Amino acid sequence: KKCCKGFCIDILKKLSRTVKFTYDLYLVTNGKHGKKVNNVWNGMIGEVVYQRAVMAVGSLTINEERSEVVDFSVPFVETGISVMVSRSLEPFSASVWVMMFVMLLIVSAIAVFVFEYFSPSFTIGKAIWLLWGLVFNNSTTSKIMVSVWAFFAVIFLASYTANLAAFMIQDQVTGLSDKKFQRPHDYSPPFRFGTVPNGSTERNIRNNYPYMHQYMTKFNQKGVEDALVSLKTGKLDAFIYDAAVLNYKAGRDEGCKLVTIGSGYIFATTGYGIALQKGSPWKRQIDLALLQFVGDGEMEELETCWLTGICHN
Amino acid sequence: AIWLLWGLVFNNSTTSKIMVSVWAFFAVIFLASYTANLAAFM
Amino acid sequence: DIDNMAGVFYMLAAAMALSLITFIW
Amino acid sequence: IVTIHQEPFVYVKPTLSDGTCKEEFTVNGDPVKKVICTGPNDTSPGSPRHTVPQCCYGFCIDLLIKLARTMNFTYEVHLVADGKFGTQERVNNSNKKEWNGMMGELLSGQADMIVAPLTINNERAQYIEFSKPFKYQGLTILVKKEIPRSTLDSFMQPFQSTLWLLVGLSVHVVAVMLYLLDRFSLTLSSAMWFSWGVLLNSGSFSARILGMVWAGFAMIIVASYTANLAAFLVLDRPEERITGINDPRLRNPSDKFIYATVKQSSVDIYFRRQVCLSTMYRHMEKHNYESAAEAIQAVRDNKLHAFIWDSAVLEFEASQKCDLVTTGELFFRSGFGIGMRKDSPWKQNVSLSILKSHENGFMEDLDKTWVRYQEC
Amino acid sequence: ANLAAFLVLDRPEERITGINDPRLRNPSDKFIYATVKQSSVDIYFRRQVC
Ligand SMILES: C[C@@H](NCc1cc(Br)cc2[nH]c(=O)c(=O)[nH]c12)P(=O)(O)O
Ligand SMILES: *[C@@H]1O[C@H](CO)[C@@H](O)[C@H](O)[C@H]1NC(C)=O
Ligand SMILES: *[C@@H]1O[C@H](CO)[C@@H](O)[C@H](O)[C@H]1NC(C)=O
Ligand SMILES: *[C@@H]1O[C@H](CO)[C@@H](O)[C@H](O)[C@H]1NC(C)=O
Repeated sequence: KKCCKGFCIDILKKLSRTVKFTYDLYLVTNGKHGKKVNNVWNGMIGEVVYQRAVMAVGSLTINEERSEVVDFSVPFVETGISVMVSRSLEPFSASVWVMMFVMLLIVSAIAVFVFEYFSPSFTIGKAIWLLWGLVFNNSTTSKIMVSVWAFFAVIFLASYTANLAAFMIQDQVTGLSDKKFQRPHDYSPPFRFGTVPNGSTERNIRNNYPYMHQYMTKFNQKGVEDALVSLKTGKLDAFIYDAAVLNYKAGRDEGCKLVTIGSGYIFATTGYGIALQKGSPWKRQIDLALLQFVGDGEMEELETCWLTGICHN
Repeated sequence: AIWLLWGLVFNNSTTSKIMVSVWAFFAVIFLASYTANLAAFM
Repeated sequence: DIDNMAGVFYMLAAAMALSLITFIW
Repeated sequence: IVTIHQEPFVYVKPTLSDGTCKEEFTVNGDPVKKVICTGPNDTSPGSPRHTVPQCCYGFCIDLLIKLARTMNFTYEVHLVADGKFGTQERVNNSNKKEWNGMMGELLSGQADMIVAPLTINNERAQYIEFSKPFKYQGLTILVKKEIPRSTLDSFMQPFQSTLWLLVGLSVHVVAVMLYLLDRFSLTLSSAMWFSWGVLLNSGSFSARILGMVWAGFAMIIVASYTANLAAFLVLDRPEERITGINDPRLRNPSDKFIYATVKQSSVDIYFRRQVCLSTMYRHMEKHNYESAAEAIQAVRDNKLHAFIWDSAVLEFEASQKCDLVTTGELFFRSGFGIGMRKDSPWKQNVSLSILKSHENGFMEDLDKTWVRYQEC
Repeated sequence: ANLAAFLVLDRPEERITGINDPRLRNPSDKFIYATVKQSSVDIYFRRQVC
C-alpha cells in the first residue's frame, strides 16, 4: 500500500467533493496503456472492458480505438501529437535604406556647389577629401566658416555607434506537414525520430502514414526518460509523443535547451478524459462536474503549479 | 612627442614616428572601453 | 546629470590652477 | 439545423436574382461548397422580418457536409431568430428558467442538430448534450501593434537645455583667456577658430596645458552625448507584450493601460467567481462597452489598450487586419461542440466521425483554408 | 558594439526575491541549493505537493 500523488489525484479529490463516493486506486501490471492486440485489450482498456475497473483515470490518449469500445467523459487536459527539438546593415541602421543614403549625397553635392561658389582649395578634388575626412576619423577662411558641418558629422557618428551597440540585444520543420518526416533520404544526416511502442501514437501514425511507420520502427524506446537523455546527448534528432508531457518537460527542462515548435501545429489536438463503463450511471454527473470545475474557476490553481513552466520568449 | 601622443589617442589635436604608431591599437581599445563603460554604467 | 556639472567644475578648477602656476612661473 | 452568422466560420451572404449564390474558388482552385441558407432578412428587432433564402458557407458547414456524406443525412440549415447562443432571460413569472437562441430552439423541437461555434459550459450541458470538440481555443489578449520608432525626439539637449549655453560661454571664456595669455614671454579670431576645430572633428607651456584641459572638456561632452543616446535607445522599447493572465501589468490596471470586458460575457461570469481579481474588477467595471464591435473599434481608435475576447474572433480579426496582433499564450481554455438533445441517438456516431476526421488531418486543412488567411 | 553588449550582459545573476522566483522553481546543476536534513523546513516542504 502506497499513497498516490499527482494531478489526477487532485482531479479525483475534487470530483469526490460533488460525487461523494469512495474511490480506491491501484496501479497497472500489464506494462503500458496497451492497445488492441489479437482482439484483446491491454492496460487501462484491458482492465475497463473486462469489468476489472469501472473508471480509468490517467494519461490515456483519446484515439479512434477507444471511443467505440468504452465511453469517456469530457476531456480536461489538452494533448496531441507534438515534436521535441533541441535548441539551435539595414536592420541595424537606415531601416528605410533610401532616405539618409541619398540625403548624404545631396548634402555633399550642395556643399561642393557652395564651395565652388565661394571662389570670389580645388573644388573637384580637395572638397570631397575634406568632406570625407571631416565626418569620419579616417583621413582657408571659407573652410573655417563651412566647418560647422562637424556638429552634424559627430551627431551622425554618435547615432550610428549607438544604434550598432543597441541593435544586437537578444521554427524549422513546423509540424508534421513538412517533407522532412516523409523524406529522410533528402538530407545527408539521417533522421532519428523517437516513439514509445504500445501507445496511442503508433497506431495513429499507422492510420495516417502507413509507409512512415516502417522507418519509425527502426528507432524504439522504453520510456520518456530515454528520449530525454537521447535528446540531451544528441542521439535522436527529434522525439514524438504525447503533447502534454513534452510541453511539461520543455517548460521544466534544465538550461532551456528543449522547446516545442510554436502553437497550433499539433497534428490532432485531443484530450485525456476518464474512460467509464458502458451504461455506467456516472456519465451524467462526471461530465457536469468536470465542466463546472473547468468553467467556474477550479482548474487554474492546479494548472499554475502542475503544468506551467519556464523558458518562454 | 607629448603633442603627438595626446593627439593620437584622442580625436582632438618620420620613420621613427611610423614604427611607434603601433600605440594606436591601445589608444582605440581604450577609447572603445571608455565609451562603452560610460554608455553602460547609467 | 548632476555629476556632470561637478566633473566639469573640477576640471575647470584644475585648468585654472595650472594656468595660474604657469603664469606665475 | 440552425446556425448563427459567425464571420470567421459562417459566411452568410445574400443570393443572386436566380435564387442561388455565385460559385467561387479558393486559393487551391477547389470549388467552395455552399448550402441554401434560410433565415430572417433583418437581424435587428422591430423590423418586418421575412424568411428570405440566404446563402451561408464556411468551415462548420463544410464539416456538416462531411458528416452528411459519411452518415446519411439530409439537412436544411436555418438561422437563429434571436441572434444569440442562448442564456437565461427574464419574462413574466421570472422564476421560470426559459432558454433562448439555439438552445431554446433545440429544446422547443424547432431544431435537431446544431453545427456551429457554441462553447461548452456546465450550465449549457445540464440540459443539452454536447459532442466531442472540433478544436480548442481559449480567450486571449488582443493589443494593437505599431511600427517601432525612436522616442528621443528632442531639441536643445535631452533634458538640460542650458548645457548648450554653458558650453558656449565656456568656449568663449577659454578663447578670451587664451588671447589674454598669448601676450606673455592671434589677434581677431584665430583662438575661436582653434577652439572650434579642437572641440569638433575638423581642421609656451600655457598653450600645452590649455589644449590638454580643453581636449579633456571636449571628450566628456561627446562621451555624454553618446551615453544618453545609448540609454534612450536601450529604454526605447514602448511596452512588452502580455504573456497571459499572470502578467504583473494586468494584475494592477491603471489609467496608462486600460482593458475591460464588454458587459456580461461568459467572461464576466467567470471573473465574478474569482475573488483574487478584486483589483481587476475595481477598474474593468468602468471601461465596459455595449458591443464587441464597438470595443474593437475603440481599440483600433487607440481608446482601449487591450481587449479580451475568445480567440476564435480575435485571431480572425488579427488575420484580416494586421493593425491588431493577438498576444498572450492561453488562459481559461474551452472548446466547441455540437448541440444535440438528450435523447438523440446520433451522439456516438457523430463523436466517432468527428474523431476520425480529426485524426485524418481534415481539421488542419479546414483551419488552413478557413481560419488562417493572409498571415501578417 | 560587442563590448557594449558584453557590458550590458555582464551582470552575473539577479538576487532571488523569494520562493516565487522562477530560478528556484526549476533547480539545475548551475544553481544548487538544499536543506540540511529534517528541519521544520523539510517538514513544511513535505506537505507542499507543488
Ligand atoms: C460568452 C460570450 N460568447 C462566447 C461565445 C463565443 C463564440 Br465565437 C461562440 C459561442 N457559441 C456559443 O454557443 C456560446 O454559448 N458562446 C459563444 P458573449 O455572449 O458574452 O459574447
Ligand atoms: C509492448 O507489447 C509487447 C506485446 O505486444 C511486448 O512484447 C513488449 O515488451 C511491450 N513493450 C513495452 C516497452 O512495454
Ligand atoms: C446511405 O449512404 C450510402 C453510402 O454508404 C448510400 O449507398 C445509400 O444510398 C444511402 N441511403 C440513403 C437513404 O440516403
Ligand atoms: C451508427 O453508425 C452505424 C455504422 O457505423 C450504423 O449501423 C447505425 O445504424 C448508426 N446509428 C444510427 C442511429 O443511425
